[PDB]
Amino acid sequence: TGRLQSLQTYVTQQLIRAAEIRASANLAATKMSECVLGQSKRVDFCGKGY
Amino acid sequence: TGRLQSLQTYVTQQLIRAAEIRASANLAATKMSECVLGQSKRVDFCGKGYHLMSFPQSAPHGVVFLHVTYVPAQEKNFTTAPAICHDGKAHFPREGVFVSNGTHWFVTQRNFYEPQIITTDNTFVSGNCDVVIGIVNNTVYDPLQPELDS
Amino acid sequence: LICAQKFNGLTVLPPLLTDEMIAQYTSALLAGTITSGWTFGAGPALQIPFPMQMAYRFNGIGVTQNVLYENQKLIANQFNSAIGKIQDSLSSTPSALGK
Amino acid sequence: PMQMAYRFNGIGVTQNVLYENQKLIANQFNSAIGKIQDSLSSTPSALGK
Amino acid sequence: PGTNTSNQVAVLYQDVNCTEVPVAIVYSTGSNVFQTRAGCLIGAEHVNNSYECDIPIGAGICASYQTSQSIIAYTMSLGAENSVAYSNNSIAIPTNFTISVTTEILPVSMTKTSVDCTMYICGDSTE
Ligand SMILES: *[C@@H]1O[C@H](CO)[C@@H](O[C@@H]2O[C@H](CO)[C@@H](O)[C@H](O)[C@H]2NC(C)=O)[C@H](O)[C@H]1NC(C)=O
Ligand SMILES: *[C@@H]1O[C@H](CO)[C@@H](O)[C@H](O)[C@H]1NC(C)=O
Ligand SMILES: *[C@@H]1O[C@H](CO)[C@@H](O)[C@H](O)[C@H]1NC(C)=O
Ligand SMILES: *[C@@H]1O[C@H](CO)[C@@H](O)[C@H](O)[C@H]1NC(C)=O
Ligand SMILES: *[C@@H]1O[C@H](CO)[C@@H](O)[C@H](O)[C@H]1NC(C)=O
Ligand SMILES: *[C@@H]1O[C@H](CO)[C@@H](O)[C@H](O)[C@H]1NC(C)=O
Ligand SMILES: *[C@@H]1O[C@H](CO)[C@@H](O)[C@H](O)[C@H]1NC(C)=O
Repeated sequence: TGRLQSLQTYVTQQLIRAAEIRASANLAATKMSECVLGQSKRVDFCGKGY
Repeated sequence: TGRLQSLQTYVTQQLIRAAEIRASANLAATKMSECVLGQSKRVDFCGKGYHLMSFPQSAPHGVVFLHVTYVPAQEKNFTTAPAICHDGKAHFPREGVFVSNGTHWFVTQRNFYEPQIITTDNTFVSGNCDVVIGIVNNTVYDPLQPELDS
Repeated sequence: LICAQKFNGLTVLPPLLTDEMIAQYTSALLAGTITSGWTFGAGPALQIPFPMQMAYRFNGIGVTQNVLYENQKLIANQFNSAIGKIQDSLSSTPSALGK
Repeated sequence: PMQMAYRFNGIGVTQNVLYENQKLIANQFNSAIGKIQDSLSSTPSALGK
Repeated sequence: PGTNTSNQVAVLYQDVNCTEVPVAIVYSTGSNVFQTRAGCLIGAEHVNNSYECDIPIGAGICASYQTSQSIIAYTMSLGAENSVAYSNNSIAIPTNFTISVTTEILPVSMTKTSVDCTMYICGDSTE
């Protein structure tokens, strides 16, 4: 019972961390596709300034 | 105790899945509001390539977008030069890049070959002709003075 | 993490992509960004020089291109010095990769 | 037609292209729609997501 | 591979030295034993050409089913090589276009589920 509880705790924490890393990866993908492959008129996205 | 444990396990998993579906729904909402209701200058967002518009379709627990994109196909070579000197003064193209096929020079837009003759309406001047590399001697026809004899 | 965890069921499946292939992808992206422009992200690519790429990029912030050609030498020196500054700051930073 | 004529103004090609190639563009768009219809009609697993 | 195509299966031992799989080991015979950083692969011959990935394995080794009829493993092909002739006095411009159309699929909502706690945990017992 105790070791099981430890397992679900660890799995839950890993799931959450996977969620944050997925969000960060999506943000990075958008950064790559909007900065590198072009020029983004947005500010504070492709660096500071024009 | 055991069945309870199963309950909070299932509830936690459902909560997480709700989080991912929330993120996906927000992304879809932004896609709908930025593609369909307008035209998005971003790339890799409203389809692959220069985007034109969209069309939504409903589906069980989801939506389907038909991005309509514009993609150039065939390619052609030309000889380029980023400036032109005519009478000791530099010239720069208004909204094209100076290309040529060898004997006559032309200015064109940058996504479809469409040459025109270069006149004052197509160029603007800045300084003299000892400032930058790539200068190519050329002549620019004047569409204003030679026409009026009287 | 050395061997105790590897000897209690805990395994570490290797990543699908090796470092060399990722480096090859980054090299490809750099090659496209340098010799092609933004075209290669939308199908077939176009070859086009570098100075007359920034000459068009400056058209995208609000300054006409004649600035670039009139300050080519200074801008080249500035960009090279900027790259060198990145190299040295990365070379002499204790904790810049917390993220 | 004078909506696409303005939309092409939004990628970097002036509208006179579209009015000079209206017929071809119409045929291409219709064929594209047909291609979507047939590819959707004859795909086993395209809705995994 | 798909049961429709065939029935030939191959086994993979995770991070077990192919030089020590004799300790580990109809498929235990040595027919075509390949070594990857992901482990020891038994039941598939090795091929040297380049193809797109169909079933990932590890360390870039991708396996596929191609015909007499057996399973192959190979180095994953990043793609066809291409080069572009950079030069400072040339320009390459398109002269014809193509209106393509592509489909994007987004989930929106899942099935609105509800659960009865007491019924599911106790049925119809007062105790
Ligand atoms: C480069 O293009 C120009 C523009 O068409 C060509 O100049 C004309 O070419 C046609 C046919 O070759 C002639 O009938 C005209 O007399 C040319 N001059 C003008 C002012 O129209 C030129 O020939 C092309 N050069 C090459 C090498 O293809
Ligand atoms: C275009 O010119 C380049 C040289 O600048 C050459 O390598 C290439 O083959 C040409 N493209 C053709 C002939 O289609
Ligand atoms: C362009 O013509 C001028 C004529 O005054 C000459 O001085 C200059 O050297 C020429 N530049 C060339 C041919 O690149
Ligand atoms: C696998 O066997 C080789 C035999 O040459 C040996 O050098 C290597 O250390 C072994 N790897 C292990 C035991 O992880
Ligand atoms: C594949 O390459 C290896 C590397 O030397 C070689 O030993 C083997 O014979 C090759 N198999 C072929 C060409 O079928
Ligand atoms: C770049 O342009 C210069 C013009 O000054 C020329 O001398 C050089 O050969 C060019 N580089 C090439 C063609 O690779
Ligand atoms: C452009 O592509 C269309 C598509 O088939 C074709 O009908 C037309 O002839 C092409 N124009 C050219 C190659 O100049």
